Amino acid sequence: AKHRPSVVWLHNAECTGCTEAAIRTIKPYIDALILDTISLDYQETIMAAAGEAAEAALHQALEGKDGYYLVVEGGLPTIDGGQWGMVAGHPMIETTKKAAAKAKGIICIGTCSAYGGVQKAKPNPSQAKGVSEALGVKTINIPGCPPNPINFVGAVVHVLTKGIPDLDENGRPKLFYGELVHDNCPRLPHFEASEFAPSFDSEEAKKGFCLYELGCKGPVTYNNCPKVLFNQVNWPVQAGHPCLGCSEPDFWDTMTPFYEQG
Amino acid sequence: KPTPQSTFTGPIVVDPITRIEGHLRIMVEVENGKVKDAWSSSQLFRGLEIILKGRDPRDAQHFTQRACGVCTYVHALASSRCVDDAVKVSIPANARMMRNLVMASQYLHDHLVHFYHLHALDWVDVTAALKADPNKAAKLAASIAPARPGNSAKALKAVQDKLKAFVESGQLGIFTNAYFLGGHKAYYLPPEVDLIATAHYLEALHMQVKAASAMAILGGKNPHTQFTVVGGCSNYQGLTKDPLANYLALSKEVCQFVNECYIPDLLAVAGFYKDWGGIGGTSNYLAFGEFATDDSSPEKHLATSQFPSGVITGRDLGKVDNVDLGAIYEDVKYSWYAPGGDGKHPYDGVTDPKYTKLDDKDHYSWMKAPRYKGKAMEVGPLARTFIAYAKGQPDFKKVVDMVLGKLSVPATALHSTLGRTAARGIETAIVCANMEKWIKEMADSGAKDNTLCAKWEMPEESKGVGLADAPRGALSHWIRIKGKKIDNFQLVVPCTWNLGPRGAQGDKSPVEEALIGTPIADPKRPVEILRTVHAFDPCIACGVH
Ligand code: SF4
Ligand code: SF4
Ligand code: FCO
Ligand code: F3S
Ligand SMILES: [Ca+2]
Ligand code: NI
Repeated sequence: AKHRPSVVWLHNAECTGCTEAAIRTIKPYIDALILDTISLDYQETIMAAAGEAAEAALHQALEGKDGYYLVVEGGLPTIDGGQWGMVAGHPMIETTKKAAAKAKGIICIGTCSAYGGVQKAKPNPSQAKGVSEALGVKTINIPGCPPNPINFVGAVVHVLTKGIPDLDENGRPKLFYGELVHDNCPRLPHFEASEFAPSFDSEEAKKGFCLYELGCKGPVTYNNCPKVLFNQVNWPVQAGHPCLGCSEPDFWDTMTPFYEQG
Repeated sequence: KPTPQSTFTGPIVVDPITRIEGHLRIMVEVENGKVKDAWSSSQLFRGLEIILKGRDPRDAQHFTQRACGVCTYVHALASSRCVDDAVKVSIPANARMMRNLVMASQYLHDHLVHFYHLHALDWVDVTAALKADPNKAAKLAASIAPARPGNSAKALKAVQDKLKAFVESGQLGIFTNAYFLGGHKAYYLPPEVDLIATAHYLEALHMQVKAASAMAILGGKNPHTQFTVVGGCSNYQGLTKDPLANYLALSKEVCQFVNECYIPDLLAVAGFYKDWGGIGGTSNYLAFGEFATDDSSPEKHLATSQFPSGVITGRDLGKVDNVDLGAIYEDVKYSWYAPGGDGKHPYDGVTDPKYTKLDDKDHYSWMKAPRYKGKAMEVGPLARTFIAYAKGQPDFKKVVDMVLGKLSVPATALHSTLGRTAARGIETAIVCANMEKWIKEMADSGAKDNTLCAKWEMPEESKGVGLADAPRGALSHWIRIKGKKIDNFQLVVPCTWNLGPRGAQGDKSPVEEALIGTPIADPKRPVEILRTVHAFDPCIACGVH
């Protein structure tokens, strides 16, 4: 039986929403991916081993003859020598450094690992950093809070079979992040006609008017949400709610207040 | 039996506890093969409460939702209820129904994934599934579960063939170094049950995609829903005929799996591990209730929740007390926070981080220690189950009695790790039984009048509390508004109640207490620690925030 490329997946300062997003994949489903396509060799959310047996599984994967790719979920807390975020008695930054060193490639799943994310938001008590900044290496960023599995699995499969996809100036694959949310929004004609809902209870809101006046950040947000949807059924603006700008770096501080354009 | 147990005396540390959300280190002292002392040590701090200070109250739900992506939605709901209370707005009926249905959808997704993908590998030896005869397993499946094509000899052989090819490749992936490799005294299942459970584990990976698609019809997306606003919800399309028809159809498929696979597997596992009805119990239970018919105020939520609220102390089912939101406080004595922070009600909550060192017995967790008039409280499915059963809630009375009869155990056997695991299934079955009624209620209502958000005004100064009973238990968000901005915002989260450290009296939390008396068959492979810890469904990002 043919070798499957080794993937090591680390969890740092994260909410696990990115792991949850990844398993919402349907092309392929997650079982097919890990039985047939990759060898998922360390993943704290689902792996059978715990404790020293889990740490040994990690060790064995990092020492693997065939090498491995690294997926990082979460930012890195760096205050007090990295001690506010630890696994197996080791600072997260230290373990991520060790794993990244020999990685064939590094994919940052989510805005946290890509850019620092929610824990980096002002006043950043944990001195949290995105991976590229903590490690000083270029990363393949799949941001969003969480990203679409389409984008993450799409990037993983691209990296294994075709090489590094074309990246924008913020490390995001142009395949998925090349276009503004707003440019593909079904409410675009309302926006063009200056037909804005003034409140969520208004007749304008009931009629599906543009949400710009209620703070929609779609005009400054790069992502494919209106085009591919989430869970094959929906997306925030379709559900009547403004875009938060959640694929943009530092959105928690650049895109707030969420319900205003101020 | 008897329950296997070594002569081991000495310390055991398990870090990382895998198959949970977040970063937990468990330390125990073992004597003659039983745990005699325990410490629950949460290993990551993010500080969402610090981050929120000074921000727009309308923004809180979007930051707090990212406390956790496993229990996605629940924090957005608790924050929205919280700010709704602070601005004194009563949401429209349709927003109550839509917010509650999204919670229901979250219960089904969360509990299915926990049982199969997080908990089952503690009880199921996947590699022993390879030893099973598929025809024998198919016969057995007929004797423990509803008839279904997925349990046929052909279907179970296909699973076994997939698993065989995978194990024979030498790349064991997520099963690398599993506690069950080579066999394990604490693993009791015949190979046929292992094969049946593994088949369902794989089916559940597909079924949870459907459960999340259901939730997203109303939620906008999953993970991290985007349909709640101050005053109600934004999702007018969620009240219309076709989206609700698809919501129902998907929810019926998920519930078919709950009834055909989850409850039968749970009961089969429970039957084999009946000794676990004597391990891992605690004494005090708290719920804020969920699925209320009146969510106009927190008082009305507590009173009208169809999964009722209550407080049970020292296992006395004869005396369910009302919840006193004024009596909740949090301690930091054994936590990595500055001194002087003990006994704070959440309206006056303080979050001042101060790390010491790994395994400091004086300060050993990033979780605070919530206490209720001086007592630790267990929250979650087991809490809700005992409270509802004590109160004669008819769905709970029936489903609990079914389980007690199938296992031939008294209700006292539920005060245990087996009971904690069983309660999670019990309530999933009951949520399923209510979905069609709840969906019809909202469909008919939304057909007549689609009001979904009420008008409201931001006060200069106010406070509010939002309550929810999330999949893991009693969740509360507390805000002080000043100058129309967040002055204080404190989260007290179900895993904070269950998995926090000792309180100011030195009293163990529920998980620390539950670990006392755990037998360890093999100290090198301490699965029994995992069984009890996982039965609480830990979420350390929720616990610490
Ligand atoms: S990017 Fe968002 S969803 Fe992913 S880990 Fe960070 S907070 Fe959670
Ligand atoms: S709702 Fe948002 S994404 Fe859509 S047209 Fe208006 S501003 Fe653009
Ligand atoms: N359920 C859940 Fe997560 C925890 N604890 C929350 O709230
Ligand atoms: S909030 Fe995020 S998920 Fe898409 S619709 Fe806006 S980029
Ligand atoms: Ca808190
Ligand atoms: Ni959680």
